[PDB]
Amino acid sequence: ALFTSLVGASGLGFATKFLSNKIRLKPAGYYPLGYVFSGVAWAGLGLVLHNVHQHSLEVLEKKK
Amino acid sequence: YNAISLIIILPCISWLFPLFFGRQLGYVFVTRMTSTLIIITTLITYYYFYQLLGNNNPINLELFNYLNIDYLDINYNFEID
Amino acid sequence: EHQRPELVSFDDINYNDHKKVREAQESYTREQFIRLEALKTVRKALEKCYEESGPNHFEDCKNLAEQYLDMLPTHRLQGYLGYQRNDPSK
Amino acid sequence: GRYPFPKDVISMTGGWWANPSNWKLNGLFATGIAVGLALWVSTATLPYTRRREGITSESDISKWNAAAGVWRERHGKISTGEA
Amino acid sequence: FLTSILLSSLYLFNRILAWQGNVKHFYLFASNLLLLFIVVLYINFNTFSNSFQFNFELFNSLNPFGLSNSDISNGLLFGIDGLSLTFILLTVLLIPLTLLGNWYNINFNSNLYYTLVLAIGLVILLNFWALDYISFYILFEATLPLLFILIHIYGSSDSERASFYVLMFTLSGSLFMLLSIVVISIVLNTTNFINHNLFVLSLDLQTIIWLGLFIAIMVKTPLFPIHVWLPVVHSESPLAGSMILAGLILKLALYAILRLLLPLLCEAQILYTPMIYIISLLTIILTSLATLRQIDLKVIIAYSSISHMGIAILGVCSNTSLGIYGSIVLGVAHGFVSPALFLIVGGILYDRYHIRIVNYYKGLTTYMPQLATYIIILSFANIGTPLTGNFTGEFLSLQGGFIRNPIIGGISCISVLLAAIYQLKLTNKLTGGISSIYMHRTNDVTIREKFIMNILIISTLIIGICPQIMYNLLYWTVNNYIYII
Amino acid sequence: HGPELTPAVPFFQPYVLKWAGVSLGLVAFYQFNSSYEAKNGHTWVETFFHPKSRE
Amino acid sequence: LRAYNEEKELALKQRLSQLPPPGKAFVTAKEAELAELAEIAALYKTDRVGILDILLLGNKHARLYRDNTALLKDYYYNGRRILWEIKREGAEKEDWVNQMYFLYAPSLILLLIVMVYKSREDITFWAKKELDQRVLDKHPEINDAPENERDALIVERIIAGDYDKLASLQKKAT
Amino acid sequence: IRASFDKAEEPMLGDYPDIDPFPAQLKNPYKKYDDQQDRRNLEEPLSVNDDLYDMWSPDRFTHFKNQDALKYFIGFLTIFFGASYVATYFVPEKAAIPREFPYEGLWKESGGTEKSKAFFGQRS
Ligand SMILES: CCCCCCCCCCCCCCCCCC(=O)OC[C@H](COP(=O)(O)OCCN)OC(=O)CCCCCCCCCCCCCCCCC
Ligand SMILES: CCCCCCCCCCCC(=O)OC[C@H](COP(=O)(O)OCC[N+](C)(C)C)OC(=O)CCCCCCCCCCC
Repeated sequence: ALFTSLVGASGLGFATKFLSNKIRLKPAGYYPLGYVFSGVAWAGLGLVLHNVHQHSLEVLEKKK
Repeated sequence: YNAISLIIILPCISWLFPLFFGRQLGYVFVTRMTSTLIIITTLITYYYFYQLLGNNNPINLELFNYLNIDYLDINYNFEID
Repeated sequence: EHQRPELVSFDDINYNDHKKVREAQESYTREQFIRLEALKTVRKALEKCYEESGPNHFEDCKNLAEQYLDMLPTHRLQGYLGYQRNDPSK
Repeated sequence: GRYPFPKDVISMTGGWWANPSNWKLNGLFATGIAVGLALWVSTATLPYTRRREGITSESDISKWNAAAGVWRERHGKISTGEA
Repeated sequence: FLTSILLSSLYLFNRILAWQGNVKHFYLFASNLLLLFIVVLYINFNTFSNSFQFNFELFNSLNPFGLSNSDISNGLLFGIDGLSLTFILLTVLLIPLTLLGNWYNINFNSNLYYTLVLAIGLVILLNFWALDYISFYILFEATLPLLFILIHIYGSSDSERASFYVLMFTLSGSLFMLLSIVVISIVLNTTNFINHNLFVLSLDLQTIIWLGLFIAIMVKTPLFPIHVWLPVVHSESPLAGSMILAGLILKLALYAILRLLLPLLCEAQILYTPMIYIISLLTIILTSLATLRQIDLKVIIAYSSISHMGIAILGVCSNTSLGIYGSIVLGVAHGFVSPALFLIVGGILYDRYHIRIVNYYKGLTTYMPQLATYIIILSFANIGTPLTGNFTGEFLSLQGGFIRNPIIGGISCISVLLAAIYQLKLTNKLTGGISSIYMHRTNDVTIREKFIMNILIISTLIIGICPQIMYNLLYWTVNNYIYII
Repeated sequence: HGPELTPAVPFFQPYVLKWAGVSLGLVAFYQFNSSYEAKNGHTWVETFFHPKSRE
Repeated sequence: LRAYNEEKELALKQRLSQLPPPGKAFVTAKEAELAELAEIAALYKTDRVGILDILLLGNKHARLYRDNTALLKDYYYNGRRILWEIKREGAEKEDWVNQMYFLYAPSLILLLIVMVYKSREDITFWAKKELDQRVLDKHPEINDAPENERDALIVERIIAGDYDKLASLQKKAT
Repeated sequence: IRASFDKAEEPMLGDYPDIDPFPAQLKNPYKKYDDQQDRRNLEEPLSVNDDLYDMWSPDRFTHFKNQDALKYFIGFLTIFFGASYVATYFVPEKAAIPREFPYEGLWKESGGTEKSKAFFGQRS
């Protein structure tokens, strides 16, 4: 599914925003808009990776 | 009234109750109670010996399964030979 | 309900299908259990013989005792693996 | 010997010279529970009792010996004694 | 729906951390919810089917985040039979008890400790679900860093060397396990707990493959050549680390020898059971003998766990239905009764006096009568004194080991004697005598300690009075691994 | 006279109530299922046993 | 579903501002200063918060409350160790007994009951019923015998015959 | 020091005082110790293999030397079994024959069939 891939990659973006907050000795929700910034960026990487795997499967089935 | 069962159950009562209720009943009660119950047990087994002198027909009681594995069953079975 | 699933062997089937292999597995297993309760039936019959017989149990159920002690090395759980990994007559 | 003991500590089997004031009163409860448990175990294990002899007919064991001879004829199984 | 459950739950967790400093209430709550969930799964479990009932795939290519409905499967499989679910029930009723076991002694950095303990419990929970060799192996060594951090930060004087040994010996055996797993995955091109009895390898390829898996099992159910990290990783761990270790890791390797070796190494296994019997008799006798001269108190229970696992291995390697069943009963009953002993030595005895040497402890009955009651009841439950589940496991495993080889069964039957010598030698020293002049009098055993003890004693007594209560899970898997042609 | 006394203790301690109540409830429930089996041909708890069929 | 007062809590915090540390507030081996601390213990004990404010409130209210309950818990338990404080009775609930007696223990008894009644469903009862069904399959004349004769007639048929079909399965062997 | 295994662990100790091992039972009971039960003063150095010289160790008899006692024990055993075995030669024999049995020695009663009569048979 595409939606589960997007939500999971956004969770990876939330994880990297959280961990970078906590390296800075900040609270968790220090700057809450960086969460949506990081989630949109990592979800875009998930979008790219999903589309490349999709085109790859189509190339593999065109060898029938 | 079951003679084969009272022989088993009355000393178990005579053990489990002095431990669980020793602080609550005390030594002067538990002494007379433990002895009283073993007296009743040994009167029952004299009477059962007197009856088995009548016919040599023993009694067993059966309980639940200990283990049933492939060729091997073990049951809690109790008979007075 | 006492349902009775069908009996499958290891030899007619393709092993690349898993339905039939799993059923042949369970079939051979449950047949060993049927064999086993046959052995247990003869054991309970023998101890009924011994308890009813008293002193002459040597000659009333010589044959029941011989039957129990002949069935005992051969009527147990043996496992499907030993027959499904190896073919005799090959 | 009646040496002093600490009353700090609580054991379930009583402690040193455990003799509560209401041991009559608790003794009536222990009496009731003991006779009720003995009576109830006595009647509960009644149908699980059977005699040793006289359970099954001798017809049964004669024909089971016969069927054991049947199961021994078909496998060609020989005696213990003949070698 | 299922994502909204989780970010509700993550918000639940964040709010209760914001208002309550501790985590332990929520970790207990999640543990008991996990209990109820596994028992609801046991209600819906079909015992009449040999197959794997509750299957799910993670990290498939068509759906990397979530479940998989596909024509092609290259992720990690998960699913259970009765053999898996036995150890899952044993695991899930021990996880709340180890979170409860350190409810008051960890003071400084509590939330880290309880997170590590619950994380180790969850990893070992998922170990029994796994269905690939690589899916088993990934979770099989996810425990090790968490164990390293737990043993190193919390412990006694010597927790550096114990944390190093729990990484070192486990990693060193388990790398050879990875060697054999790689050889299996390049011959078969499949790693799977479903198909893998159908594939037959050559005899000398099997005898090469079997060695690397057996070396890792020798490290982790610690048989005599390397049985040696175990007393130091016990004797210097914190309480929940010791409890989780000796209740679950050793039984996990006991599960791995059934799940990984007996299906596709049958023709190898028959060639090697005399060597396993050498090693298992030789780790019963020599470890049971080396316990008699021990100055420390948790080390005695560590060596006890060695001797009981040595009894269980000649049950699984017996080629008998009785031996397989008795090894499972021994593993489950040992996982009950041994963490209670580690609680006696590490919780009721190390929280009060902070020393573990045997020479300080004498005459514990006269100030602590019910602790002494616990000590003698657990000593006899650990020996092989019947109506306990330990005797059911030891008796059926000794019987299977007598069938497979009667002479090593004859010399393995003396474990009944040898297991009782050191245990009663410790128990009469702890209970008997005038009260110690070194120990000042402390509190008797508290409500939570008595609670943990009562649960771990009832669950041995129920298996000991009726071992049939878990035959409904095992009657397939007791026939599954037998190779008698 | 006789033995010296110690203070009075109530009989029904909390553990007596807890352990007796749980075990008497389990025995009563077992007898209830053996009651229900004779009337309906099946246990009351196997009403709740819903596994999938083997096929 | 429950709510709290915040300036009760800020008055609480500045009440605790002039109080001594808990490492000396009771080390005085009296109620000139030990009668204001048992008030504070009793205020630790009662529930200020309920669950509807936990979710919908922000965070420095939570931090305020958190250090409040930390210092209050400290004043409760150190006074309980050295010495409401000055009483002696047994009705008390520690923090774990809510979800170990009411969630862990009934789930464990549930596990027992599911194991006991799941043990009805096993291969030995089913296999004895299947073997009986097979000899009633082959020889239906046992059908019209009376009830306890039927038992022993089945048993003599079991002794008289295999009734497996195991050699039926090993066709490649034969 | 005194025992052979105590001598065997001599080169492994370093920075350890190397006590003479003395059994804790063979000490005087009437000298007042800190623990009267273990018979030990409060900071007294412990030997290596001290749990072989503790109060909880074996009883360690005082009256015979151990090689003497092994000689006396194996003495009494071979005394009894030697007199037992020589006394079998000086026995008198019986005043009856061993009694015999009807139905050709009850062989049908003792299980048996006619091919199996020597295996399950009596005197006749
Ligand atoms: C950190 C170490 C690194 C290791 C990395 C390895 C992978 C780590 C991934 C971490 C999370 C793994 C657990 C994911 C749980 C997913 C639950 C699940 O898959 O249930 C769905 C499954 C399919 O259900 P279905 O009927 O198809 O419909 C879906 C809607 N329920 O439903 C079923 O068929 C029944 C299955 C029931 C699920 C039981 C799962 C038991 C374990 C749950 C707790 C595990 C927590 C693990 C966290 C620590 C990770 C080690
Ligand atoms: C000396 C040590 C004994 C210890 C006793 C401990 C209490 C157990 C009492 C059960 C007696 C009983 O309920 O038995 C009676 C029944 C019936 O017996 P049946 O013959 O199998 O069925 C009848 C067969 N007909 C039809 C041929 C006659 O049993 C059972 O099948 C139920 C098994 C339940 C066992 C679950 C035990 C769980 C642990 C309980 C303790 C914590």
